[PDB]
Amino acid sequence: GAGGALFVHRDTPENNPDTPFDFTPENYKRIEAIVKNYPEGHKAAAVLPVLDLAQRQNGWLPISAMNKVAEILQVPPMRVYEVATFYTMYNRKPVGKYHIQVCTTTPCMLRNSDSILEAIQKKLGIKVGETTPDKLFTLIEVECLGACVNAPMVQINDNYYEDLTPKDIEEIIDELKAGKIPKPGPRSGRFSCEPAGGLTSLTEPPKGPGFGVQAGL
Amino acid sequence: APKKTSFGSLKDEDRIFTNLYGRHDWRLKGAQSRGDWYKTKEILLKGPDWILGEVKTSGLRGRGGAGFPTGLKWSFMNKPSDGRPKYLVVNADEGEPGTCKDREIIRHDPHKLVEGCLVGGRAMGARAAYIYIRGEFYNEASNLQVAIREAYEAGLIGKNACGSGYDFDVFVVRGAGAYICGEETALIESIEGKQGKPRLKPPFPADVGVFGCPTTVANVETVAVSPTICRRGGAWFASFGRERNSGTKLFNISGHVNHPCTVEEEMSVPLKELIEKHAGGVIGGWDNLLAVIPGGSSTPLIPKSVCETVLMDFDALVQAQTGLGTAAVIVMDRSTDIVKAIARLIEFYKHESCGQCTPCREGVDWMNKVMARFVKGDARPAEIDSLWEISKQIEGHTICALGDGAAWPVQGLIRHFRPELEERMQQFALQHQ
Amino acid sequence: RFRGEHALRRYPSGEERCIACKLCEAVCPAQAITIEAEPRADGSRRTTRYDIDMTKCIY
Amino acid sequence: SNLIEVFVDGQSVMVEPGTTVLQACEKVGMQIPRFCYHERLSVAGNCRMCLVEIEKAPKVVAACAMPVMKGWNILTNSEKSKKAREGVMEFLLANHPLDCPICDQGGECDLQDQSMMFGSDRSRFLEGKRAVEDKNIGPLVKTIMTRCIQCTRCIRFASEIAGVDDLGTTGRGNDMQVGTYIEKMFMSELSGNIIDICPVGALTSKPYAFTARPWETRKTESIDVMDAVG
Amino acid sequence: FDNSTYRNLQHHEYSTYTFLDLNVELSKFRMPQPSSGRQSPRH
Ligand SMILES: NC(=O)C1=CN([C@@H]2O[C@H](COP(=O)(O)OP(=O)(O)OC[C@H]3O[C@@H](n4cnc5c(N)ncnc54)[C@H](O)[C@@H]3O)[C@@H](O)[C@H]2O)C=CC1
Ligand SMILES: Cc1cc2nc3c(=O)[nH]c(=O)nc-3n(C[C@H](O)[C@H](O)[C@H](O)COP(=O)(O)O)c2cc1C
Ligand code: SF4
Ligand code: SF4
Ligand code: SF4
Ligand code: SF4
Ligand code: FES
Ligand code: FES
Ligand SMILES: [Mg+2]
Repeated sequence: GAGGALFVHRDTPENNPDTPFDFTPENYKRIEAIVKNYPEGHKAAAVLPVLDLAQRQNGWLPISAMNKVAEILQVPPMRVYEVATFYTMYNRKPVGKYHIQVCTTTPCMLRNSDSILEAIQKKLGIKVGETTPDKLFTLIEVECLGACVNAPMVQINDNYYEDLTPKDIEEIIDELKAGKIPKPGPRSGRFSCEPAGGLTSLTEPPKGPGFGVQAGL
Repeated sequence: APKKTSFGSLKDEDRIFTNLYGRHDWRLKGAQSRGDWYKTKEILLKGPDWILGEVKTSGLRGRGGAGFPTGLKWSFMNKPSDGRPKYLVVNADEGEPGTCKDREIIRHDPHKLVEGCLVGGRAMGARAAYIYIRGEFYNEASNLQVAIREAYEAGLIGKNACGSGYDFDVFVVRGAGAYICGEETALIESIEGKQGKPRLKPPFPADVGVFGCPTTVANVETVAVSPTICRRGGAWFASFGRERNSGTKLFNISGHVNHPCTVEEEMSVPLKELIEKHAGGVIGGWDNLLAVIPGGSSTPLIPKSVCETVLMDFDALVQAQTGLGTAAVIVMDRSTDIVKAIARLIEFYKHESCGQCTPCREGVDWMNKVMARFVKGDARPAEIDSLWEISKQIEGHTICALGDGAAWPVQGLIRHFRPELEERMQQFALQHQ
Repeated sequence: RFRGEHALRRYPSGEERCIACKLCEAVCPAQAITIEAEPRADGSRRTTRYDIDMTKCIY
Repeated sequence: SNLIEVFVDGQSVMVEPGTTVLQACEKVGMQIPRFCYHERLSVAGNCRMCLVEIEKAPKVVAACAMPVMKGWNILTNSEKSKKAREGVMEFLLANHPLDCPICDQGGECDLQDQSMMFGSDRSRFLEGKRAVEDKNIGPLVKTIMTRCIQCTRCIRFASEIAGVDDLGTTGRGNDMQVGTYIEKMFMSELSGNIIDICPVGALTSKPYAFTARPWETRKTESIDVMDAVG
Repeated sequence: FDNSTYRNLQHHEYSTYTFLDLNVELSKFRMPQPSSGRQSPRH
């Protein structure tokens, strides 16, 4: 429905142009490598990755980070603001340690993603789009994540957890807040996009380099 | 017996993506074991004209979803140089709901994609390849980068790729959560550091593309099948499927099926055979089927009566008023609220519209509100016709095809399930005086 | 429906209804209406002059 | 020489290569409806009000951005063109605020006039309207962004003519907004011109507010003496 | 030979900077970039 997030920035004690932000020397080396991937006359093309890098260092993107990215790449700050507000993966507000994203589009909705959403809500005691008091977990609804075959699915900190049941997501949350790393992927003895039982295709061993190459080649 | 008339059963020896399920090593050693990077030097030295001719005689059509003939599109870039560099852009955004094929291609055999990038760049005379991978596919992008690193150390790409004397680079660029960035021009704009807003055509990318240079945007499946087509010949690829519907295809069957999965199958396989053979059949039996969306959210849905004999290719699905799209089959059984499903798709399109042009930006939101009211039943039957007209005012009037992809699902729902909407409005009126 | 002496009306809060659009001035067949307006102290769009010549008006 | 022959409603016109459909139409005295196209700005093509039918072609083209081709017959007053205009006007007016009596643009509004000349005479929009918050860009340009139609004329003028990149769009979809994303004054020696280029009452003159209507004013054509440009 | 196990477990050991570290490593394998003749479109 409604987005709920504003696209106007108002200066705040913890979000203002004087908020401290600076890349680390290692991140500066990574930025240099990023910029070296584009033609010499087009350095603005590096806006999308470098901005992402800033978030990967900070967790979110204060207005100071956008200003720093604009200064580094010699791009006007309004262009960086445009990019930061256009793309939904950019966090213009602090989020929890683990960002939980539940796909609710029709393919996942058909396989009961509502049960996963309700189980997460009950386990964490927070509404969608709200961050726990502890701040480790943040929950939001996302569109199709490209894993509709393994549905219902969840993305936590660029990790995919698939074939979820309420118990599966409860255990994932329990071992996430216990300091452990859950195994990403499906949770039905499947571990890929193959059929759940039988392996109807690709059972014979694959063949070698020159199996069916044409003549005169 | 020439001119086969029944399709839908090809054995493993004729399958291109032999590591679809990730049961073998995705690294360089496994790829070479399965026939990847074999005799690429000879193919490169055959020249761009030979490669373009093989792609043309193969009958390969764009696997992104539009089905444009690939040979002609790639030969659009066969002009003499004018000073600007030439580029190949591989589309790996994968935003269409129901579609999961390119993720498996990227993560389980990225070397096929890299070799296809090299072959396509040679055919187009491109200096380098840019792969625009979806920002949410972090592990897949990392696997692709590892494969690219292995190819770079093996001499298969870079300075003097193989022993052909051809210089070629591959770069991976990640998006940040935008479905519209799957459109080729919006993808180019996102690469250049701008918002993912499509640009008008003409000019086409072959004339003015990324950085204002000639470029070709191709789907990852289209790029990845090309080296196999070159090695085995265009005739072998054209032997499968009907005329003008050649080759094999990846299918993602999801929704109300016993075993949702991703498979590789001949093109013109009937939908019922595919569903009951690879997906374990519809949940509750074939008689429990209500509707099928055959080619992703942008294609109109078809009722069970049409799915009994329809074939899974471009022409047959066009004659069924539904299109093939990305070959992402979404199955809805008789327990499905079809209105709620279509309204959820319209909500997805409302959240994915880039907002550039008036018809999409305003009308998609308008149809979202109308469908939300349709779900409850607040509306009156006349509004249905109004909704139809509204969709007609969006389709064919926008910059890009996202407006069409939002207009078509409501058109299908109205075409095939109008009595459901009417009876919902009747029940709402009778319940609320 | 009887048309008689003119009057300017208010909202129930006491605020004037007139917002100085000058549609009445534009449509008046006798050019009997003269309007001048400016932003009020609170930023409202209100008139500083609203004159009707009743010896020009045709009612 | 290099001139090519096109047709506007069957009337032959000779045009230079690179001429758009809109300019070819203009040559025979036909003005195509527009909202985002300005002949001194970069071509945008987003408003979609300039859609026209080419004979024997199933898809309408954007006249402001599409070069003409040899032998093309532009149909400016066909059923397809008029239906496209009505649909685009309906989409433009769906979320527009009912502000004409309090809007300074009233009486000299391109939205009003093109709705009168090319749109429908009634509405079938049965939902609620969007409302966006206002922006402060200085004491010269008054801003009421609920009236904005997202033609991006002001952004293109600021970047191209004035050399100031302070204006842009934030968000996307129905929520996309024109502004600066921060409290910042768009202060330039040519800033006030964005009042003129803005086709609606989204941008207006602050000193001029509420004082006059366009049909009242008497126009005297004269010269400026504040500098030596004349 | 066997089709038993799963061969894509390595992505279990991927950290927040893996992609950019790989980009840094590949930086030395590229060819010199073409130039438009300017430092920027505003130069
Ligand atoms: N793979 C995915 O995740 C998604 C796929 N889609 C599919 O995208 C399809 C529509 O996309 P479009 O690009 O708008 O279709 P299109 O027909 O306009 O273009 C398809 C390709 O053909 C080229 N082309 C077409 N006509 C040309 C010409 N006259 N000259 C030179 N090149 C030409 C274009 O450059 C383009 O690359 C839809 O059918 C949809 O199924 C949509 C969303 C997501
Ligand atoms: C809104 C929209 C989103 C799209 N997203 C993708 C995508 O994610 N991946 C893709 O391969 N094509 C996508 N396409 C279709 C592209 O135009 C297509 O990739 C491009 O034409 C490549 O052509 P090909 O299929 O011949 O390789 C999208 C099209 C539209 C209109
Ligand atoms: S149709 Fe929608 S997504 Fe495409 S350019 Fe127009 S507003 Fe943007
Ligand atoms: S100016 Fe005239 S028409 Fe306009 S609000 Fe005031 S009284 Fe009414
Ligand atoms: S901009 Fe034009 S249409 Fe909109 S309120 Fe003002 S006068 Fe009316
Ligand atoms: S403020 Fe005016 S000129 Fe600027 S985009 Fe909106 S309508 Fe166009
Ligand atoms: S619908 Fe959920 S991943 Fe695509
Ligand atoms: S005037 Fe051509 S699209 Fe706006
Ligand atoms: Mg104005």
